Amino acid sequence: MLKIIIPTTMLLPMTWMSKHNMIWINATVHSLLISLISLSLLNQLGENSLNFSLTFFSDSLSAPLLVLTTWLLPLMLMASQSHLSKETTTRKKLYITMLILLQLFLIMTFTATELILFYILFEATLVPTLIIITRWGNQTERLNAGLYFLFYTLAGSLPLLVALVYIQNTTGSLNFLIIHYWSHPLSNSWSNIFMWLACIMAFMVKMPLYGLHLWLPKAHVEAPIAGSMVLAAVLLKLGGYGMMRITTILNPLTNYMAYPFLMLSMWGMIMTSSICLRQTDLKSLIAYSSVSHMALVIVAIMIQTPWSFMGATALMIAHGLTSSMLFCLANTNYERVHSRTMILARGLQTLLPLMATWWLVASLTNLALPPSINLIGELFIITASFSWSNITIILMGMNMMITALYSLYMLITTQRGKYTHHINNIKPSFTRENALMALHILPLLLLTLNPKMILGPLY
Amino acid sequence: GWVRPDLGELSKVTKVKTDRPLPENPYHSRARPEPNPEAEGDLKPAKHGSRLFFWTM
Ligand SMILES: CCCCCCCCCCCCCCCCC[C@@H](O)O[C@H](CO[C@H](O)CCCCCCCCCCCCCCC)COP(=O)(O)OCC[N+](C)(C)C
Ligand SMILES: CCCCCCCC/C=C\CCCCCCCC(=O)O[C@H](COC(=O)CCCCCCC/C=C/CCCCCCCC)COP(=O)(O)OCCN
Repeated sequence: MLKIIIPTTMLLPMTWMSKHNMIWINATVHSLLISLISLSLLNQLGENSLNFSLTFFSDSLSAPLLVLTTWLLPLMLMASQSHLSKETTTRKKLYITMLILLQLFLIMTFTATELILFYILFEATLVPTLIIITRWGNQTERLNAGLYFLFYTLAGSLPLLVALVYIQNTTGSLNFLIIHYWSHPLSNSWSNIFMWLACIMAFMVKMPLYGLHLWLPKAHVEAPIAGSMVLAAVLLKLGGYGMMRITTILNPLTNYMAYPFLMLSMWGMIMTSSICLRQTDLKSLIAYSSVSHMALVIVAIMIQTPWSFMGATALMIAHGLTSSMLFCLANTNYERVHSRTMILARGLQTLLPLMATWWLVASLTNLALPPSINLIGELFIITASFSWSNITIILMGMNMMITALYSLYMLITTQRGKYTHHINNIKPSFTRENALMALHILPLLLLTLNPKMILGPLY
Repeated sequence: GWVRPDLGELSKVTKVKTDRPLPENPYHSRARPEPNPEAEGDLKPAKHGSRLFFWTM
């Protein structure tokens, strides 16, 4: 696993010793090379895992997340090149350093074989994100946003640490392989109930679960574009990966401890979706759509069936790519208009046709049009939920309809109709933006050809 | 025919020849508790190192 970790670390001296005008070029080229190297992790077995050493191991659940993490960095660099033009060289290097440190922490977190190691890196991912949000954010709300993003997270994760050390004093190990092979049932007890809550709440708060999601709209609308990309595409999936890993020691308590969350998700996905129908901010709408998709992922993980896990993995990957693309499109509008209000810039299909095509493809993917992998994950989750209880279809069905509505709403308000008369500064789209959208959208349609790569270890 | 002892003579530490047996436990002490086992041997490296959380050394 060090063949990926060491070059990512070498990105830092390469960034700092680079010329003043060559930081973006070198960073982009070497990040793309690291992504190409990390592509080799996709060769997985139907057997246990790729146990490289005592410290790191890879799975068909970890491999797609690692590939997505390594692929997101060049896109973030391209997206950040524009609005950081008038910034001093040292601060640009600091920005790139924050992005590299985030990538390193994520890489290690996904492959860590120890629960405590996983916790440490899972928390280490907070500092770069907080600095990025509160330093290079634009509005004055960013400070408050950062505070929320911090304390919510910590409020969930401090109990987990306690539980973790408690577990290691009882079983004697926190290694995931030993934990899986030596699993024992959890008896119905108040102590076991609180241990379950401590092990679950930290991952619930970062999905985010409905009712614990208030930090996400603030953080995503106040972050810079690269921060929004990494928050929506990768940092949300940390909770899903953690819950997928930790549910092996929580049975059979999950059979009845999952009821409050399942409801909170199944109703919650409705509410957030309906919230998207009445929203005046593009980024806020995209963030709430992320909340709805992650509620579906929460349901999938709590159901605890093979089809549920396959659908959850596929949906996590698909949502990461789609939400990153949508945030990039919204930002490409914002850098022209400087408003972030949906109804200001209108009728943009007439002025920017290719960007309108990108908007259409992104909206179609978010709408879960078959055979996209978004729909593959959604349909597998829906089938598993139907087996769990035939009534669930109702709520699931409703969500589907609502989703389409707001997706097309966002497409119709910004792209169709008449152009705004007084807005005369809408320049032709640059090659950088078009390439960014193409590099977002081509991997999705390529992945629909080999879905087994993103279906997780239960395929 | 008595001769007065001189200076420094009555403060001498003398010796006494007695048939009284020497007491063996004048303090009436009980049996002293046995000491701790006092383990000893050759030092070997710790098995798998510190074994602290995720550290392999
Ligand atoms: C705010 C936004 C959302 C945040 C996330 C919310 C999710 C957290 C919800 C917690 C899950 C439920 C916790 C406990 C569930 C166990 C089942 C139990 O509560 O039901 C009955 C228990 O009866 C009563 O519930 C007893 C407890 C009553 C007092 C608890 C407070 C009730 C409402 C408090 C809600 C406050 C939540 C927010 C805190 C800040 C069952 O009867 P009994 O067979 O006897 O007990 C079985 C358990 N045994 C085997 C260990 C004995
Ligand atoms: C986003 C905000 C969320 C905040 C976190 C919510 C989760 C809270 C979970 C409980 C907190 C403490 C967890 C305990 C760590 C696990 C260790 C464990 O399970 O050991 C138990 C100990 O369990 C406890 O002691 C837990 C008691 C609770 C004390 C702290 C109360 C915290 C608040 C409780 C109510 C809120 C919980 C749900 C909140 C929902 C989200 C708001 C057994 O102890 P023993 O005595 O050794 O064994 C018994 C046989 N002799």
